Amino acid sequence: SYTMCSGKFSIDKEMAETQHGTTVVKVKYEGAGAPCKVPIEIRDVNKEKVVGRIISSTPLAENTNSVTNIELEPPFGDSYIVIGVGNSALTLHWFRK
Amino acid sequence: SYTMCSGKFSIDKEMAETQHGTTVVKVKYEGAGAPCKVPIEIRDVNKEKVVGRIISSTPLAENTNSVTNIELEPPFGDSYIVIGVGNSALTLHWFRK
Repeated sequence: SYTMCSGKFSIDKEMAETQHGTTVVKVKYEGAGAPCKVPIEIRDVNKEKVVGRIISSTPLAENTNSVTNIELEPPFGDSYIVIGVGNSALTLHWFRK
Repeated sequence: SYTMCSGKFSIDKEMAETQHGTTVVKVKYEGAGAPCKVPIEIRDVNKEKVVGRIISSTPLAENTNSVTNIELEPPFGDSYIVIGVGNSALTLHWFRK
């Protein structure tokens, strides 16, 4: 249906907590082959994948220069959010008490 | 850790059944940014993501042109293995009697 985006993402709005438990971040897609899927991995303190943690519906870069809203529910402890692929990828961090 | 590849993959040796209950494939990475983790998704007949079926510990492409070996446990029935990102990602069908 869609494959995962090859290209670069930049941060459009800095990650912030919502009124509910949640975290939101906005990214802008700079690459090609859109529409395509935003690659998102959430990892724990060890290097491990955490599933089921993504609130936003199946998240997509519609176009080059489109903007995607990603809402997550980070797990307890330290977590890292990896957006995109390659050297270009953005690696984010969150702490939940 | 390493990020997922961004580059193109080709098929070094097509997927084949094992003596045990698995298949194996070799893919060659023609992209840059290695070392990088081979992006692998296993999907079902409904094209839905199926989890827990990658046998090999997280497959890597060490270098450009490096060849790789992936051992997977395909679901019974029709399944689809998507390797890589973007327009250039390989899509593979397997059928398990």
